[PDB]
Amino acid sequence: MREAICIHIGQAGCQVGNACWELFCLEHGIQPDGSMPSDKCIGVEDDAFNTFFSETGAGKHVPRCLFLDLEPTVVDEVRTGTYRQLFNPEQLVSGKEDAANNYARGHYTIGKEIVDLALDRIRKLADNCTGLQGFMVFHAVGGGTGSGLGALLLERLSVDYGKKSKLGYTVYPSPQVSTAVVEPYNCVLSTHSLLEHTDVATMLDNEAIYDLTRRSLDIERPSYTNVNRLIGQVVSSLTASLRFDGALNVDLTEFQTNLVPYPRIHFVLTSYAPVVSAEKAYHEQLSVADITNSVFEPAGMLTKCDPRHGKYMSCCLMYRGDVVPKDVNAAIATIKTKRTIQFVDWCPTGFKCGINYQPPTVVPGGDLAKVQRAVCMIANSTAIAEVFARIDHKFDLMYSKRAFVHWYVGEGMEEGEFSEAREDLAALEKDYEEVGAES
Amino acid sequence: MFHNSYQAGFLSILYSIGSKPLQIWDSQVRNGHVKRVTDEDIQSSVLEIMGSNVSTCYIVCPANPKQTLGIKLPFLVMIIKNMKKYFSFEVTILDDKNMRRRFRASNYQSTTKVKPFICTMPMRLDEGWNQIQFNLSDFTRRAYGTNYVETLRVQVHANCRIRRLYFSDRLYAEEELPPEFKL
Amino acid sequence: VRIILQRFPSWRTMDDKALRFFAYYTEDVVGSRIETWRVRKVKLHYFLADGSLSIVETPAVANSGLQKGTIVSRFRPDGVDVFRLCIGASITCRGLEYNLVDCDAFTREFYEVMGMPQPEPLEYPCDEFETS
Amino acid sequence: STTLRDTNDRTNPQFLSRMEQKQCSVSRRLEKEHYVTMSIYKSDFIDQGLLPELPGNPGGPADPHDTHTSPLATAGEMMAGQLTNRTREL
Amino acid sequence: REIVSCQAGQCGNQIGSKFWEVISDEHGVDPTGTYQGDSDLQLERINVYFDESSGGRYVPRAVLMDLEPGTMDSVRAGPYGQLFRPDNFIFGQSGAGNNWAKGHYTEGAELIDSVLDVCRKEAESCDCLQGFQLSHSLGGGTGSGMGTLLISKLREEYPDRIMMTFSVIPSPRVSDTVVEPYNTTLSVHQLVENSDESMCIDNEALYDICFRTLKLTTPTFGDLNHLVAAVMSGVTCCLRFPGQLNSDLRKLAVNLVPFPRLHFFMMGFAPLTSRGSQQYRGLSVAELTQQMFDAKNMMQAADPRHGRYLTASALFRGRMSTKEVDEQMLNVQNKNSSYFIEWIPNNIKSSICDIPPKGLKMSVTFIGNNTCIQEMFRRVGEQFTGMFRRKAFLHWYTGEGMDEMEFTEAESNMNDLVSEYQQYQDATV
Amino acid sequence: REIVSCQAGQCGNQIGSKFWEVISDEHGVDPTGTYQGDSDLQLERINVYFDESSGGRYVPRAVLMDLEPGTMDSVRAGPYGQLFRPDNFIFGQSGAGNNWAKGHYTEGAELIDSVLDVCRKEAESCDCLQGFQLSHSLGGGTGSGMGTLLISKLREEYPDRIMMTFSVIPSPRVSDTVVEPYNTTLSVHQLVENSDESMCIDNEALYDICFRTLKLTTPTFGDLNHLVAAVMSGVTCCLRFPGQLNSDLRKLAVNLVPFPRLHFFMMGFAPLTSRGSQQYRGLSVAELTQQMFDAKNMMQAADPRHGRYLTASALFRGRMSTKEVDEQMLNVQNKNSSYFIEWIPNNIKSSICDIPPKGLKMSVTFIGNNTCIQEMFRRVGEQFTGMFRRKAFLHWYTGEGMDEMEFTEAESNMNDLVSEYQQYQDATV
Amino acid sequence: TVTPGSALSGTLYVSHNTRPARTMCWMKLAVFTQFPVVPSLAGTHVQSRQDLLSSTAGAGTPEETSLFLQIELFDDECPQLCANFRRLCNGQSSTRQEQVYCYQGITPSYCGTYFHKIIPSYCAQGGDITMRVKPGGTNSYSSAGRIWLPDEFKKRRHNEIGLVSMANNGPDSNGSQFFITTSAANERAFNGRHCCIGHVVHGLDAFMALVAPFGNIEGHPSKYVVIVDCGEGKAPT
Ligand SMILES: Nc1nc2c(ncn2[C@@H]2O[C@H](COP(=O)(O)OP(=O)(O)OP(=O)(O)O)[C@@H](O)[C@H]2O)c(=O)[nH]1
Ligand SMILES: Nc1nc2c(ncn2[C@@H]2O[C@H](COP(=O)(O)OP(=O)(O)O)[C@@H](O)[C@H]2O)c(=O)[nH]1
Ligand SMILES: Nc1nc2c(ncn2[C@@H]2O[C@H](COP(=O)(O)OP(=O)(O)O)[C@@H](O)[C@H]2O)c(=O)[nH]1
Ligand SMILES: [Mg+2]
Repeated sequence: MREAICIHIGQAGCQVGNACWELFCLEHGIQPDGSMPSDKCIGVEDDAFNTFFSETGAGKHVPRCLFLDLEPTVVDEVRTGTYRQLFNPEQLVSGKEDAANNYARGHYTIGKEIVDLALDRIRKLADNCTGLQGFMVFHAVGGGTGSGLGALLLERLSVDYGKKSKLGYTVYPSPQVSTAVVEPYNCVLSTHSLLEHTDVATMLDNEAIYDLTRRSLDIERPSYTNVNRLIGQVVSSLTASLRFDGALNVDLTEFQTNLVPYPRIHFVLTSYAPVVSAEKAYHEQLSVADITNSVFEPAGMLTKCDPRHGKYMSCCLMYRGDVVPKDVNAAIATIKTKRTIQFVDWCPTGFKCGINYQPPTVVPGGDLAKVQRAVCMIANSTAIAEVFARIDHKFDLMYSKRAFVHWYVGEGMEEGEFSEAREDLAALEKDYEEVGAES
Repeated sequence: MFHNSYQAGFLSILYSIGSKPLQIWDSQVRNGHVKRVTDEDIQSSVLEIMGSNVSTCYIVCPANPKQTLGIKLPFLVMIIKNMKKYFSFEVTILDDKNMRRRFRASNYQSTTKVKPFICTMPMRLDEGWNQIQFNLSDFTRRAYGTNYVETLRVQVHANCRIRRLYFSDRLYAEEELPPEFKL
Repeated sequence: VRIILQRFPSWRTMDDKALRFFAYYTEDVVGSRIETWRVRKVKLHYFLADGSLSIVETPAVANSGLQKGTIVSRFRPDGVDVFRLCIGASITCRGLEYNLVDCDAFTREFYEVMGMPQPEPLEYPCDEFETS
Repeated sequence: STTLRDTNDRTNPQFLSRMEQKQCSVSRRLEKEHYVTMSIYKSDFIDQGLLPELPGNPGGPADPHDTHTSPLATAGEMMAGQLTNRTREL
Repeated sequence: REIVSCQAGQCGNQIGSKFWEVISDEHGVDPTGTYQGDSDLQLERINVYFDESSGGRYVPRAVLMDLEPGTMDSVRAGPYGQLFRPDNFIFGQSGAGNNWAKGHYTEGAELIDSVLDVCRKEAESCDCLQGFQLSHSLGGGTGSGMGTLLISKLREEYPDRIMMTFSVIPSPRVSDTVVEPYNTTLSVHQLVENSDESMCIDNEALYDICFRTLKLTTPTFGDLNHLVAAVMSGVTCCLRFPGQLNSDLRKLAVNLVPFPRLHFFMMGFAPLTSRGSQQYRGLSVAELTQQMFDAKNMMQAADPRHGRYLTASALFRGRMSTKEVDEQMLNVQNKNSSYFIEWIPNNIKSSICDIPPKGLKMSVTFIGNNTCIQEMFRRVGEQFTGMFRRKAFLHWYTGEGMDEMEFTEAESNMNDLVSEYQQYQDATV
Repeated sequence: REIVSCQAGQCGNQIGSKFWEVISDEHGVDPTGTYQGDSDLQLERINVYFDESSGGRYVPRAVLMDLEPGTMDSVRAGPYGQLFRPDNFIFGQSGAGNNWAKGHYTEGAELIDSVLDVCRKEAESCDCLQGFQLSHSLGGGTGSGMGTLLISKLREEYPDRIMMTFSVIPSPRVSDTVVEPYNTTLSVHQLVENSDESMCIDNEALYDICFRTLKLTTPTFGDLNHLVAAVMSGVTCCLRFPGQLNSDLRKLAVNLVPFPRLHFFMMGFAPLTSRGSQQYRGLSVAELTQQMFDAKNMMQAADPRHGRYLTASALFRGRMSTKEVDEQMLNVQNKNSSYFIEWIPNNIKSSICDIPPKGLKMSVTFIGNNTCIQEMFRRVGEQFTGMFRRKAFLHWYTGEGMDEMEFTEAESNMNDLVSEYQQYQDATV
Repeated sequence: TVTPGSALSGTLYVSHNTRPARTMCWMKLAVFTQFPVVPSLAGTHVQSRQDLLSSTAGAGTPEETSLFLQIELFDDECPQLCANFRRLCNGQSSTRQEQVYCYQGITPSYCGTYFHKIIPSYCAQGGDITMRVKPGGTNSYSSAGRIWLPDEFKKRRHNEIGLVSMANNGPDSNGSQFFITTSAANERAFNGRHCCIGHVVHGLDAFMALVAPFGNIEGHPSKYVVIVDCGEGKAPT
């Protein structure tokens, strides 16, 4: 019933999925052993878990997840971790040899020897599913396997399951920091699959989350744990509408149709608030208007981009907790009267707000504090043009001297595929320019 | 800017006879070069366009991005030499719904893919000098089922030997074709 | 709240800390074929933070013919408190009279800590459909 | 004597100052964890039920104001408006 | 994912001896082969280097190589020398005689077949071979000659496996061999054509580290071997232990080798603190990266100030934050953009392995493809040209059936590599 | 708001050692580098003078400076010898020869590169450096010459940071060196042109305090450095602990420097008393202020009465009422206003710190910019002329690379400072 | 302990859950003004039950031979961890195979362990069944042996003085070393990261007066305080 299948590709995807699944278990009162305690009764909902957890005959809940990673370290540490009983022995695929930070390696040499069994696992999940809403991909385009094998799984899913919803909550190379050097190559190459075979692609680059934790939470040494906790909070905020009963219930298709104006334009902004530490949480008047303003501000967002530099196209707001619709539209009216932001001319409405009743759940040992209300924005806007311009400028700088191209060529991709990638990014950029152009 | 100009028979947008033949062309060149050279095959000066990256090096008409061309002639004809390099061209046109659309053709393309705003298609050019027709109305109706109005922009990327770019309203045999147009 | 937190040192907030009770409501069935007086089984969630009661229908046999799920949303029933919640008691909400007769381990531990000894579960009345 | 041919306790807990204890709840957690000697997944992704319910370290005895008593946030309470009950009463 | 090691020559044999010593110490393995580690994670990926026996003894996947049996006995009976399998000790009767030609064409050729058999036996005994790591010195005869022969045969047999090599480049400052330029020139082209990634080691640079960074009164070749082993283990720490941002040999080669011939890397490590200042210095990641990028802690005798970084790799180990493993590299890039190539944005690759080296809260290993590495090749080429102009010491090589034109070919290949580094040092956008 | 200290010469090294003893006693720090104080206020701002290491040891932000290595073992033989970092101990093979010329131009210059490296590292180790501090004696070569060279370089590098300095002025009647006038003349103008604020110490003005106020039987250099450390800690008591009326080195400089060239101050500490008088003496704010403004409680030779106070500053420590910190200086302002010039009224900065030194419930330090500071300058100038007019001992300085025109310019600036401090005394409003 | 609820109720639940009764452990403490020449050898001898004066060479005359500490264990929340504590008090191994450390077999017991990190006004930690033969010392060993037992119920707050908790190397890593909190103000540091095994009910004043105050900030112990004899049940005398 309104279930979705989560698929985590790459190390970043696997860690993001770990955070998302611990958050989901906390939300549904599911112990790490995989079953709700008989002594305790959380009472969140009779069948809230049904979207993300499949029920067995022994009273045990198993996540509808697929941890697909081409190297054994992350999968084996997940196996040896606390959630060993929660996660299935299958659905937790490990590859023998890493993709070695190469889109060609993960898409043409190591990708095919594992995509068959990955699709088999996906089918063993889908046939169990009865009202499957869609697939939620979690990966990073900058990484080798997360780009290549992610792309392979995406177009195989598109050709197999038809027109099911595909939401890739994907981490992009950051504007200034970046782990790798072939990372621009991987991102630009994976943009193909994230364009044609992804219904919604969600920007989760690094420095935005990094600085958000830096000042909003005031943590001197936050890391991937905190970043993944924030990402999982965003994921839960988006999926709560289909999980629990809400004032304005919006399913994956329900909001992706309002978020995607044109087939190529699905890369979207991300912003969640209130994010606050325990010390500062119990001192502010956390109002719906205040949290909406904080979300709308260029500072407090999960993806490093400036909405002021671009043109807003369509924002989907996900309110959760004791939020009131009058507070929601009062905040909407105030932010529309505010001239700092601006919407594109051909989209006057530009707003899709949905309210759910269950507030964000506490993650003990984390950094979020207990909040009675929260809101997450998924905004399609022309601001992605500048970040994509930076990405393919780095791509052009690397490709002018044909550096690092031998690694990709030797792994089975033609030299012209890089030209394909550069052409596709240029076409997407001028598509954003066209949709932002005034009539 | 050709809205208030006669458009029948022929309308040349680029030819190497001129002293400064890039009057209405802007050369956005990065890691490349656009210059007038002499060809060994035809023993006449043509326009050499190269770049390590095909996307970064190109010539765009009109030079002003805000300005747009106004050619109604549905036939785009090019005289371009294939150097076995990565080459592409792009034609931005207007439809009957008054929203500009794009047709790009590249020699590194695999299959013809239609998009809401751009149709990407491949080319397989013969050895040596090539003379290429493009039926803008035919491609528009075949890809989009949409009526052709006029051409806003013509763009040619790196790795090309430009000799003549001209619009014509109909097929012109080599017999009818004016001597200044033939090779 | 002060005394409820004082008596439970390990507790910090009452959120998601409902009391799980087990009850049943009985209705006369006149146009049936096998039963004449049907017993429907419910699970009670009494969230203490909000003072809120929720009823969820739970059948017993696989071929019950009833619909499993929540029949009563979470809200505050009129005149229902922890003292009123007791085994062998009556809970009148939404026009339905539930015979509260069974509890859970956490709820019983809560009641003994408070000081009122919650009784033992008594029985579930045997309707004609169960013996079939 | 010569030819060419760490006595310390590496286990937690170690002394945390007055300011360090209030800081280490969320901020500077990596700095203030003296000897964890384990990976990140095993350090962070643990049994959440066993840890204290509220984020970080609570200041002292549980604050009653932490719990929410207002019924308005309830799902059924927002299903059924207040003036419907007012109509009942009138 | 398991890597198999080879040691060639006396220098390579002691390098491998100390490498295996530190590996066994970090994995909690006594010289008897038993396991006494302080963590469960030690046995998680011990199969990368150690193969279990019927009795539970751990045997290193090491193949040992030299014509002289003296250093073979030394490595066999060293403090940790009882770990190695006896049948991996392939030695000849007559030594290489400090001759590249003897080690590569006449005496090493008749012995290379057995070593190929041994490394095969060690290779298909592995579940999924990542590749080979060989350790040698280009100055010596058998370390350079038959080591290059073996890496060539390994490229022929296993093309896609990572062929890591640790070549100790001889220097005039610490020269103790008159045919070091000859052997080095004859070996660099083989290294270029037969190695996925090469790591150059300079005895003089290790010596400078020992005097100044470590303040050791009497440094020893054992101390040099320990310093080299500290990064030999740190390059595969990510392969052996979990971390926030893990990597492997190809995972870093793809980020450090923009072009096929640019696989020569300069070696750095951190932290390195003297005995008296160990308790005073505050081990913080900012200090780690500052000392890492510092030229004095660089155990490559190629000054980074005279070149431009093609690429860099920082394998950090310990409990640290992504804040300071990414922003520190970005800060270094920003304030040293003159030393970093423009057309390669963010020249630095970062990897995180959570398990730190024993006795250190955190550490980091540096792998740099900086263009300054060509100056040691320049000086060895100048020495080779000076010696080869008057054809000195040529008869020893030519009496082994090795042609005269091969020396000129080696000169040409080394000069091509040097100019290849130059062109990307001064290459602009 | 951090202060990084540097002690140069034998006098400077011993004074800094005793200063670190006093500061560690105030902050509850053992010689091994551990905190064991009974109050949290010590740890609140213990970072002003100390930096915590990985193991929790508090290393002083101190630099050790001398050309003669015979004192760098004495300083580590001091009670807090191992407290300092070992790398900050930077010395030379040969001493300064008691020569400003070779302490400033030949031997100090070749050694100052590592000095600047250490100072830069320690300064950037601080979050926000309030400034540098130096301790030295102008009568010698190492403290005067190379100390002033460090002062010049640190003004080159960090102009905005406050540069605190404690220079020991030699006196003829306590003299033990014949080139004291030369070194003092060559260093005083360096201090004038490079020191933010330069209060002076006279060994005579320490000895008379010991013999008359403290009634000590055998005063020693240890007692002298203890008296110096008194004010060295009192000047930053307000930085290190909270108070009812805060101040810092920059606030003191702003209040006590009316003109840029007038930054030579005069000091005193209260309470100070002997054994017998201590039981008879009644501690009070009035007693503290009367003692600090008394002439015999001063650590500069010249009498306050002869000159006139351009500005004064009283930093009190302990729990006291602001009534008697305002009214007592009101008294001393009115009762002998001849100390205080007229065009600047309300001449006395006041500051209160709530935390008195351990063992004392009430104390105060005094910093004064009187016009009597030029009296010992006149004395050392006369002694300089008596030797310079006959080119006495001038071959020593001229053979080290410097020339006579530096001596002439030092004399010129010396007399300029003397005239500035002289005629503002009798300037008419 | 647990009674399943009515199966025909339609859901699986626990009707009755009875917490286990709180159990009892006792230890005997010997304090020495000086340390023995070989603390590990002294600990092994005391574990082997030889005479205390002969076993502790160089420790001198014990200031107090008998200091009895009584610990009540919170077994309602710590089944496995307090079972480990009881087994270590009784010197009973939970595994059949014998643990060997540094080429010598070791028995799991506190009978030779000594308090090695006593931080005044913070806590006193000791109980390394290794006897700290190696310089650093290890927390890995427990009753089961080469096993880190998972943490359980970190909810107990550390207000009261005398709380005994397994001093961990991190989450889900509990061995043999236990620390007794020695002040009421360290709830901030001790909460959420250590499991409250039990609390001392007898000997609080003696532990506060003779063992706790000595030490330093790093935890170096000034007084050699050793568990000479430990067990379950009420303390003798
Ligand atoms: N948000 C977030 N991003 C991460 C996390 N871990 C890694 N990343 C980023 O995701 C990118 C891709 O991951 P990779 O390091 O390439 O790992 P991979 O995807 O398995 O690819 P390989 O390295 O070839 O194995 C990295 O460059 C990181 O910057 C994480 O935990 N959270
Ligand atoms: N770092 C290091 N260098 C060594 C060691 N042993 C020898 N060398 C260097 O290797 C060079 C001689 O190599 P050699 O032993 O003759 O190599 P072989 O002839 O191939 O066995 C000398 O210049 C030494 O500097 C060692 O243990 N460590
Ligand atoms: N107050 C004090 N004065 C000192 C000390 N050591 C030396 N002096 C004075 O400094 C003068 C000699 O300076 P010197 O130490 O040689 O300077 P240096 O050459 O820079 O080390 C003598 O006249 C002493 O009176 C000391 O520890 N305390
Ligand atoms: Mg990976």
